[PDB]
Amino acid sequence: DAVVATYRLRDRKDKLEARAEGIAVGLTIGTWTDLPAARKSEVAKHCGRVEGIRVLDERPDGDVVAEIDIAYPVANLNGTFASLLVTVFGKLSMDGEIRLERLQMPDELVRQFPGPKFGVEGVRRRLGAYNRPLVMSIFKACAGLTLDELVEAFGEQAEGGVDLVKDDEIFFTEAYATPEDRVRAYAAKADEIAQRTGRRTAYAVNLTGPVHSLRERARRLAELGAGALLVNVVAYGYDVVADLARDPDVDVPILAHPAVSGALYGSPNYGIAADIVLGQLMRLAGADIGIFPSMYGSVTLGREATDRLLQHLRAEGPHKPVLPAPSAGIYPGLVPRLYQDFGVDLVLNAGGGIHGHPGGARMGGRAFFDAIWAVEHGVPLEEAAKDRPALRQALEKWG
Amino acid sequence: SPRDAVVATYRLRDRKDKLEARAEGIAVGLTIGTWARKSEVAKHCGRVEGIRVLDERPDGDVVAEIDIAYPVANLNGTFASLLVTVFGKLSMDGEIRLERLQMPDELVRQFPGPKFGVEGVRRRLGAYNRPLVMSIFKACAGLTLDELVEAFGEQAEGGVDLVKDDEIFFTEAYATPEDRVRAYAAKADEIAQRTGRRTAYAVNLTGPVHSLRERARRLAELGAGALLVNVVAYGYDVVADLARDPDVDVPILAHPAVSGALYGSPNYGIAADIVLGQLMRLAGADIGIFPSMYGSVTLGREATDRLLQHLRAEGPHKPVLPAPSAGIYPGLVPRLYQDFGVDLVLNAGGGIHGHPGGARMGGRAFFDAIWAVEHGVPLEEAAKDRPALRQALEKWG
Ligand SMILES: [Ca+2]
Ligand SMILES: [Ca+2]
Ligand SMILES: [Ca+2]
Ligand SMILES: [Ca+2]
Ligand SMILES: [Cl-]
Repeated sequence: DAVVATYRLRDRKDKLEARAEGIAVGLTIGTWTDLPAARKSEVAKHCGRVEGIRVLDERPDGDVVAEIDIAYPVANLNGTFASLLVTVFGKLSMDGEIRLERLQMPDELVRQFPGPKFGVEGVRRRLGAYNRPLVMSIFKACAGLTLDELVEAFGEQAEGGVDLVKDDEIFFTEAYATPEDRVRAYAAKADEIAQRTGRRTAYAVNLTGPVHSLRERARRLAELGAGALLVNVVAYGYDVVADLARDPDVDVPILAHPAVSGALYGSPNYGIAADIVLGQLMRLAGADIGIFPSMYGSVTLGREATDRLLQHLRAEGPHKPVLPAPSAGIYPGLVPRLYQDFGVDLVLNAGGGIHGHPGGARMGGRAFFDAIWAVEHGVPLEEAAKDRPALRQALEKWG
Repeated sequence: SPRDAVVATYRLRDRKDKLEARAEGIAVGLTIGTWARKSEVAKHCGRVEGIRVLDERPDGDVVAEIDIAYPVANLNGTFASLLVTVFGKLSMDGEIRLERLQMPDELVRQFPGPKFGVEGVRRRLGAYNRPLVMSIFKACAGLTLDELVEAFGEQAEGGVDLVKDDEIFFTEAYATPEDRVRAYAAKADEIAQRTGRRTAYAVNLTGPVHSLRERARRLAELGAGALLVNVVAYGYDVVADLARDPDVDVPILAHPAVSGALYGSPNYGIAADIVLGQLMRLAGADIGIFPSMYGSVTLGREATDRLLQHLRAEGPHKPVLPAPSAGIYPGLVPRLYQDFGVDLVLNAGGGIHGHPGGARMGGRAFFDAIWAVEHGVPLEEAAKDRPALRQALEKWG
């Protein structure tokens, strides 16, 4: 009947027991009150409890690193990320060297959050893409460009057959092309291009502006034919995103971008674990596709967090599963490894992989489809690339 | 700091010879992405405005600061555009920390700022020329409305300016926020004919985002003295809408909950003065709660001085009242006067409820300490005719 949080913290050994008891009482009932007999027993049900204390290491300076588990009765929450976060890591987040490592959430509480509107199966159905990883391209340049220039850049990507093209997450200025004008325009270009490719390439548009008009804008963008909404979830807040995922009129998948999240998880000894920030919380908030740093870029999340992250996105539960879109180091040569890591339920999140291709974005996209083909037919890339110049060039530049 | 750009300073670790390349790539990559149309788009391109080496490692690494200028033209007036730009993708690039933002007035004015500020809060409460005294509920979840009314009464009987919900008070099963405000307002008026002061009530503002503004208005109209807001948990833009709304005609009290997850580490995240100072004033906090220098864990001297400066520096927006927390007891009041001057909220939890004579005397002991300071009489001397202050000195010194 409670959320059980696990914290990693540094302190002195003989303080651990009192510090844990103070947390369990102070962050639930606050303190015991001079009430009559019946009232105490009733109030007791709102009180937290210490579930476990585990010393991980003893330092020569006398400090210990320990894990503490605290149970917070669900009856004190109100079904929002605010209530959850302020309770489990609100004031506690400031208490020196301490980090939230795990949240075990009871079914009753999980079900008060919306979860993905579409999930894996609904994204596939919307885009008509089955039995293969999806391919996504990212705009190399946005700010400063005219709508016409933007359209051409969209066309180049779509001519490579990609399933999805996303705005760069930094695209905020509406001086040259408003989000609504971009959705309309890229729709038409996509229609033209599908006549050669056989696929209408979808557009993930950055969801931006003031909170109070965000849900109405999300609705308009859906109505205008957006393929997905790109949302900087952590910048806006999880509850903000939750309302979007819950609203039936926001009839479009959410593409969760991790911007700002590293400020929470980057440190090994402070903050909140990356699998919670980018995994657990994202699925609850309603991301249909989740972008997170891959194990193949310069800076990873590390093995352990990355596995826990994926399991958060995929674990059997009351909400739909989320498509992982791991970022950085994504090239056609990595495709077979990516099949092994994630299976077919995967978004190939390409950026430099598309635009860095010697033959242009068009070729950059074809390359990924060539590797997808090779895998599906048990053909080695190097072998497949004998008949496919796109893959050939991609194998040349990046291995 | 350029008139046309926000300049962010980052502390980071990298190879020495890599700094220029990394800085240049940031400047371009986070503004235009990549390259006679040039001079047109050049207006949106960022630039490197400083590279400073702080410490050389034997592993060939350096700790350094880099300053990047981000054209204001690329932003849209929201915290989301600001944060995602200066520390979105960048926040995940290993050991790097956002240390400073120098923002032009043209950008600052895109944000609401405090509706009341220091001067507005004093006029609303009618409390001038002295620190304000604020008490926090010691227990909330699971008590009944009547038990909660009695609790509020005890704190108000001490004559305090302000009583705030505990920031963890979410459950509405026993007493709704609407119900508490109605009942506490009625209690405060009963007590004011004995204390001569109508103790205001800062209520925890809670619930889904889509109905928060409507609720803020209702609570203001019902007579809340202020709204307690877990700003970091909800998001700064959520809170900016509150500060901009004329019908949310009550002060905002910013609680720092969740903030430590951003600033706690020395080598990652965002500096505490930015999170709890610079950003709070822009978002519209009238009173800002942050860890004092007198509890177990502080922000450190330097951060604290920077934070207080963000709250007070003359600029487009009104100044914010500081409410330093932890270790706040009557015995500390002279020191707090020296550090903060009279524009200060004395933010007591344990200092009030932990008093030997209960909540009434706890608050009374704080006004005793204020009297002693105002008159240049040492607390030890003032306690001779002031039992509430005497008992506080006995317990905490
Ligand atoms: Ca649902
Ligand atoms: Ca990007
Ligand atoms: Ca204003
Ligand atoms: Ca509190
Ligand atoms: Cl650290």
